[PDB]
Amino acid sequence: RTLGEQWKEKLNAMGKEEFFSYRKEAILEVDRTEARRARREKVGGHPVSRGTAKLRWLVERRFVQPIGKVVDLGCGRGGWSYYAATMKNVQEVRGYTKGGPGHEEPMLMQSYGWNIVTMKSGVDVFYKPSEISDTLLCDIGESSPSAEIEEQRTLRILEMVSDWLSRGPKEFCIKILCPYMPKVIEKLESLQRRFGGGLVRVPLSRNSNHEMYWVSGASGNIVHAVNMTSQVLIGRMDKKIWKGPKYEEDVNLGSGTRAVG
Ligand SMILES: Nc1ncnc2c1ncn2[C@@H]1O[C@H](CSCC[C@H](N)C(=O)O)[C@@H](O)[C@H]1O
Ligand SMILES: [Cl-]
Ligand SMILES: [Cl-]
Ligand SMILES: [Cl-]
Repeated sequence: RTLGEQWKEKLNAMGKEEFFSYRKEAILEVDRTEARRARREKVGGHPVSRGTAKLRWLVERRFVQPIGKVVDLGCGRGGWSYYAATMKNVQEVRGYTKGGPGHEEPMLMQSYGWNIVTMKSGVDVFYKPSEISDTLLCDIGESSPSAEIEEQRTLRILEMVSDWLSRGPKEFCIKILCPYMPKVIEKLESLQRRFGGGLVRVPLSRNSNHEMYWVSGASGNIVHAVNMTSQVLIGRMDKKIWKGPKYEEDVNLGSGTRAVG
């Protein structure tokens, strides 16, 4: 089996306290306390989720550069959608998410560029015909203790996103739930040859998942990138002393309506 599969099994065998220490070991973490305390209480620029910080991390390093019409698949509360709205060359943001019981509904915010954001709930993207976009974002992937179940879920997401990518967005950022399973690596290699990009591990991701982002501004060997992530994750297991996370300031999303080019 792959190193990721080994990681997965060891993760599944962990105790409660061990698991909770491990998931944040040596990760980058946003101080969400201030943002999430404003949940029960929209112009303060506080992001709706920790997802915003992940997208900033990628954009800040030019792994993706949102432009024109942005489509955000599985937008949830809208962390990525509202971040995209603050990008210089973005003109429109369209978010889709399933919502309903047990799932996130879009949160209407008045952060900067809110006037160009529309998010629609009650949309299962596996039945949604594709549309033209300039930037395609997708953050879909339900975790499972089974790598085989995650593999199938990941292949289904990849089949679905291929339709959107064939519409010509040059900028994209797609969550790969289970990048380490053989069938997923195979599909990624064909899609990389077809659409470009590469896989990046965002250090804000918890050690409890192996998610990697397929992004347009990356390049290089997928197998190697996945393997190095597996080894780093396994390397953080069973430490003698837990050092904990490293903290960074949350994203500032500003306020009010925006002009677009
Ligand atoms: N088949 C499907 N169709 C539409 N949305 C789905 C879906 N399966 C899962 N989702 C949604 O996809 C979301 C992924 S989490 C999205 C986080 C977002 N990037 C942010 O920054 O806030 C979840 O809210 C989940 O409800
Ligand atoms: Cl899924
Ligand atoms: Cl702000
Ligand atoms: Cl403006």
